Parts: sequence; C-alpha cells; structure tokens
Amino acid sequence: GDEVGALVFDIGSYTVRAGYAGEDCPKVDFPTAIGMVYYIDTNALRVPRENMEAISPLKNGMVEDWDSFQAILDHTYKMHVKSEASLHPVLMSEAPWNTRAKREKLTELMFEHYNIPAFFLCKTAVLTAFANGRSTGLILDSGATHTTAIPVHDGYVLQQGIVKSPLAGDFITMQCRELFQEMNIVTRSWHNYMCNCVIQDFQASVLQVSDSTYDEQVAAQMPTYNCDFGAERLKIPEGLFDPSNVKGLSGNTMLGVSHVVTTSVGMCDIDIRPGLYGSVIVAGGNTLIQSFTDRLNRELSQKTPPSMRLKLIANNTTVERRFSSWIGGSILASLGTFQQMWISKQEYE
Amino acid sequence: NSEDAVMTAVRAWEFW
Amino acid sequence: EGEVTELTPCETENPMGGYGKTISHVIIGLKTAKGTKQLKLDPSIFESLQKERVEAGDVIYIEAN
Amino acid sequence: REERGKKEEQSRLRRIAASTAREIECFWSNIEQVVEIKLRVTSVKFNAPSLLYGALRDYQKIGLDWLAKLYRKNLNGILADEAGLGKTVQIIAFFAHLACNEGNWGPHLVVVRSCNILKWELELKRWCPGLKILSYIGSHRELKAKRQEWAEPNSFHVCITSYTQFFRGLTAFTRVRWKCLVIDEMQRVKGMTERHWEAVFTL
Amino acid sequence: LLREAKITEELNLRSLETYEADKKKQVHKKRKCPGPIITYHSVTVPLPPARCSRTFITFSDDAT
Ligand SMILES: Nc1ncnc2c1ncn2[C@@H]1O[C@H](COP(=O)(O)OP(=O)(O)O)[C@@H](O)[C@H]1O
Repeated sequence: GDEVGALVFDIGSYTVRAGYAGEDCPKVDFPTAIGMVYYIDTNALRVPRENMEAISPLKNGMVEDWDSFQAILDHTYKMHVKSEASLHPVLMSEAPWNTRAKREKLTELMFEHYNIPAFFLCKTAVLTAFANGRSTGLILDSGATHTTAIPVHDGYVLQQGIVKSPLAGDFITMQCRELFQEMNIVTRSWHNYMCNCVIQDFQASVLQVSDSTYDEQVAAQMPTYNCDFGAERLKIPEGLFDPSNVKGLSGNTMLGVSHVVTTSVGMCDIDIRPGLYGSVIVAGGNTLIQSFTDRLNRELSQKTPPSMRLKLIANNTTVERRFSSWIGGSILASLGTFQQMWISKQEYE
Repeated sequence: NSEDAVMTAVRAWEFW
Repeated sequence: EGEVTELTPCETENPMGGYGKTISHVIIGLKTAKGTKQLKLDPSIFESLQKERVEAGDVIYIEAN
Repeated sequence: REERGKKEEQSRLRRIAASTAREIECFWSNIEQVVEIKLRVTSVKFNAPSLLYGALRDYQKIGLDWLAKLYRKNLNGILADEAGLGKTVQIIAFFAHLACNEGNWGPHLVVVRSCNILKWELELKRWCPGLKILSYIGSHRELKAKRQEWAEPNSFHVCITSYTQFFRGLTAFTRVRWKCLVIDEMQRVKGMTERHWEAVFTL
Repeated sequence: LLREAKITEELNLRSLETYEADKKKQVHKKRKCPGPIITYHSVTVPLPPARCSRTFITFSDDAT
C-alpha cells in the first residue's frame, strides 16, 4: 500500500481526466477539444475571442496532432496539476488498441521533453475491469468517438475478439439536429462545437431509451425558447440496440450494442466465454442514457445461450461509470507491483 | 463437469 | 554418460491448471566417443543438474533408476 | 527459432499483464474483505405454500388452517398455546398467506419485548424469508433517520416495535395506518391501571 | 416486482447474518510470495483404468 504521488492522465475524446493517485474521483475534468486560432480550457470554450478552430488531438481514437497533445499536457501540468512535471510518475491511458509507433512516439516525447522518471501505460478495458473489482469480464465501452466490446481475461485485452461500430460522437449531434428542426430551429467549427454542446445538453436532459421496440410515448418539455417534444426523444436511441427497429435512418445493416456484444463473445476462444458472459461490464458516456442498461439487460437475456449466466454491474446509477478508467488508473498506483512491474528511467536508455 | 473438460484437455495435450 | 548439451524445450503451462511457463521434459544431449544420443529425462531432475556444476562440455554419470 | 521467439515474447507480455492483473485483483479483494468485515461485524383448509421455505410441522399446518377463519371472517381471538410450538412461525405463515392469496401487503406492526427483538427478526429471516422488516433502536437519534422513508414510500411492510418505545412516540405511530397489530406475552398488559391500555387503544 | 424485491432483500439479510474463506487465505499466502516461485507439480494422467504419472514444473518468472 505504498504511494509515490503519481499523476494518472486519461486523454478522452470529450473530457480529459487527470489527478493525483489515491483518489476516488477525477480532480481534473474539462473539455478536450482544443480551440486554435490556442486556448485549451473551459475558458477557451467560453471566451469569444478572434476566429477560432475547434479540433481535438484524438481522431478515431488515435492521437494525430502531437502539437495539441503537447499543448494540453503542458496546460495540465501548469494549471491543473500545479506542480513541476519532473518528480512525479505518469500512468497514461492509451486507446483500446494502441499501435507500436504511437506508443514509441509518446514515450520518446515524454522522456525527452518532460523527463518523467517513470512512465507506464496500459489498456482502458483492463483499467475499467480493475476499477469494477474483477479480472475476467467483458467491457462494453461507448465513448464520444467509438464503442467497443473489449473481452478481457486476467486483465489483458483479447485483441482477437475486438469489435467496433459507427456509434460515436455522431450519435445524435446531427440526428437530434434534424429532430429539432422538424418543428423549428467563432468560425463554422466553433458554431458546430456549440451545436454539439447544446445537443449533448438536450441528450442529458430528455433523451431516454425505451424498454422494448419503439412505441408511442407522452410528450415532455425543456428549454434551450421552449418547446414540448413528443415521442421523438424516444426514437433516435432505438438505433443503439436493434437495427430492424430503426428501419428509416439506420441504413441496411448495423451492429447494435447487443449484436456487438454477441459478436465479441462469439469471436473469443472456448473455455472463457462463460466467464465473459457471467461478468459483463459497461462503460463510456452514452451509457448514462436513461433506461439504457435496463434495455441492454432485458435484451441480452433473449440473445443468450442456455444455462449461461448474465450478471452485469449495477453501477449505472452512479455517474462514475464514465470515469471507471480513471478510477482504475488511480487505484493502480497504490500497489506493490507499482515498484516491481514498471518502467523506470533507465530501461529505454 | 469442469473437471471433465480439464481431463479432456489433459488428454488432448497428451495426444499432442 | 557423455558430454552434456542441456536444453529445455519450452512447453505450455500445466494443462490441468492455468497458463504460464512450465517444463514437461528436460533433454540432455549426452555425447559419447561412439556417437551422440539425446535423452528426454524427467523434468524433476533439473534440481540435481543445477545442484552440481553441470555445464555444457563436461562428463556426467547418470543413473537409470 | 524465429517463430518460437515471437510466440515466447507474446507469452511473456501476456504473463506480465496477467501478473499485474492478479496483483490489482488481490489488492481489490483485500479492500473488499476489509470493507465487508467492517460492515458485517365448516372449516375450509386450502393454504398456498408459495415463499414458505421453512419446513412446517403437521400440527403447525393444522393450527394455520383453524386460524384461517379469523382473516376470512373478520374475527379476532387469543392464541394461548404452550411454549415450544412456534407461534412466531405461525404468524409468519399467516403473513405469507395474506400475500399468497390476495395481492394486499399493507404496513404491519409487531410488538416484541426488548429482549426478544433480535430473536423475532432472526426467526422472520429464517422462516419464510422474503419480507421487508425494520428494527427500532436509538429512540433519540437513530430512529429519526429511519422515519424519513415511511410517509410517501412503502419502504417496509412489517415492523418489529417494542413496548417501551411506543409510549414515547405515540404521536408518530398513530399517524400511519396499520392492518395487523401483534402483541406477544400479554402478561405485561393485564393491569388496567397502566397507561399502556389507552396508548395502544387509539391505534 | 416488490415481491421479488423483498425476497432478494431478505435473502441478502439472511446471507449476511449466516456469514457470522480458505481460498482467501491461499490468495494471501500467494501475496506474501516474493514472486519467483517455482512449483513442482505431478498429476496422474491416462495412457482400475490404465493410467500413468506426469510431472510438471511451473516457473513464475523468466529469472528463475
Ligand atoms: N474516445 C473515447 N473513448 C471512451 N470514452 C469516451 C471517449 N470520448 C469521450 N468519452 C466519454 O463519453 C462521453 C460522451 O459524452 P455524452 O455521452 O455526450 O454525455 P451525456 O450523454 O452524458 O450527455 C464523454 O463524457 C467522455 O468522457
């Protein structure tokens, strides 16, 4: 139970999490989108300065603009961490499947510019599994840029059974747009960013998932101007699980959350599928939708082989599910293996 | 039942 | 007896348990004046091999039973 | 040699990851164990056995049958049987049948002596477990926290109260409606000069 | 509904009251292990029924 004071970072697509190890809640949380003319903070989101382009370091779940990554890391170490970045280990949280070149570039940039004495990174599925308190399981993450069913066995991502669907930040940023326009309505990038923000607010406010196939529903009102929305709010979320249910705006084929889970479990080798089915874990931001986990559970039960247990984690009530990765990373640097299994300062040199 | 699968895997390893 | 050429063919962990690293057999390349003959002895003897200074290039006196 | 070296590198990475996973899982298990240790320490007879896990005896079932007339005919009588026959089990079976037959649960009350509160809730949990029961301790502070989920919600269907606690909170119990008011060992309720009579009358 | 709710609630209460494990102690022993533990393991395997004995030696880390 030794603690050295490591700063665990997690570069998310919607909000970056950061804070000292040994905490049960991310102390740092703010939008990750960088506004370059070069301001990265909630202030940047608020300040209406000269023409600004809204972009993010992550693209399809992979860091593309290293300049923005360096900028956000420096801004964090300067204002949020309020401590010099030369006497504190770092536990980076990469993507579900990171590449050799990306990890090499990250390690090189770190050890060169920041001179971190100890830098280590691990998968996100394993971190979430550790946060939930289980080694074997099936992580069902739905982030702002991708949703993936990551089967983990003994805290290691089974790269052979990974899957992915187009469910990303484009979930309702443009569907809810037309849904609202049905009744009625600094650069273009900033306008799109503000539109996405207000659409996410509308989502967290009224968007709800049904328990079964789409059906009539009473209306609900909410400000933005005020309007009363009928069952329209219950239509778009249907596309997350069943493609046949959404027949008009879901193309010809689509791997829903349930179908994604089934495919991920089927692609895995024998002797481990029972453990995966028994312990199913959900993650991401889209899981916060109302009645999401309920529909997921009551639907996966139908698409479940006989005598196969299905016991998920009932943590959706708490908002910390989205930060499960950060919780796992923080609790990771409080063990004895932190000194045994770790990358020191003279391993790469 | 688990022990049955375990011994079957052991027999498969022996054949290998 | 004969000049030893120790080598342990890596084998999958105990199939009855989990995974990892185990050794199911230990091959010793006893080389005699007439020729060479590798013996796939029991792995439990590995302790005896490490006990004495049994390095590649020396003569060892093995016992059947 | 090349392919075996590649496979061995992959297996070594797998094993390092598995060791880290085992370590973190063991630490989490220790934490959970510590948390759990700190937290823990002309007589129709047709009865339904649904939710009756505790096995009942023949005479117990017969007694249950004889007393079915009370709830069905809206009658009340005294149950004076020699100790050792488990009247608590009979009352538990009655509460279970009230739900097995009709869909009404209602909020119930059971008056038990101070030295018999734990025994009664233990028996309830043992015989016919499925029920919602609450205890009454700490009349000053603890009860105040428990009385914050009774008005609007039906947090519990059965309550195990004590005699001495009623007289200090009559203004509270008389507000909520109740269906069954069980009182055991009426020997303490045989003196008219006591104030318990008028206190329990207005229920 | 509320019926299954109360059932599960009292079942959990009964489990808690009855809990008044050896596997956990074995896991603790494992914790205390420095890590480079070599395990001598031999089990009977098939070729009473005809069978034979097989020997296995598991090495924790590559150092050993
Ligand atoms: N690349 C990613 N991988 C995993 N999770 C992500 C990723 N990007 C964003 N997330 C999480 O998903 C959430 C998406 O936000 P959103 O679902 O719109 O909020 P809400 O639905 O609660 O209104 C973000 O809060 C973010 O933390």
